This record gives sequence, structure tokens and C-alpha cells, in this order.
Amino acid sequence: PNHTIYINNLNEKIKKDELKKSLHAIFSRFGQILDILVSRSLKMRGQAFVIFKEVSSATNALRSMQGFPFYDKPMRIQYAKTDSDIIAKMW
Repeated sequence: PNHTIYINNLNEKIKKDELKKSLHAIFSRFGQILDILVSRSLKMRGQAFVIFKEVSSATNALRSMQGFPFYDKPMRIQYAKTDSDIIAKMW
């Protein structure tokens, strides 16, 4: 368990700004969000990071929204571990 959730299987047709705003719309109820990180760098498409202020908020977000159909795609959620090299391992 960690402050930050890592989301993938996001609909890649969605623009960065709208994707962040729609992510706030469904995740804000879990607790205070410090930021949402979205990259349109090709290998980082389809993915997002939601940084909660509290770990309890991130845990409830991950369990409640696992598989949630969003832009017609079920999102996959995991905890982001610091220094896990998500980007460096990704191709």
C-alpha cells in the first residue's frame, strides 16, 4: 500500500486534459488528490498516476475502482512503488 495508484488500460483516444478532469470526477470522492500525472509519450499512453494525500484514500480508490469501465475500458489499478522503474521496464 502507497499514497499513489498506477492506472493502466486507459482509452488512448482521450486527450490528456480531458482524461485528467474525468479522473478527478471519479477519484475525488476517495480523499484529497495532490495531483494526477498523465503522459502522452507513446509507451506511457493508456496510463495515469493519482497521488492521494492519505494511504487509506489510495487503498479505498484501488479496491472500489478496480475494473471500473471508463471510456468503455475496464481500468487496472495497482499501487505505485517508489523506485519500481515502471517507465524503464516499459517498452
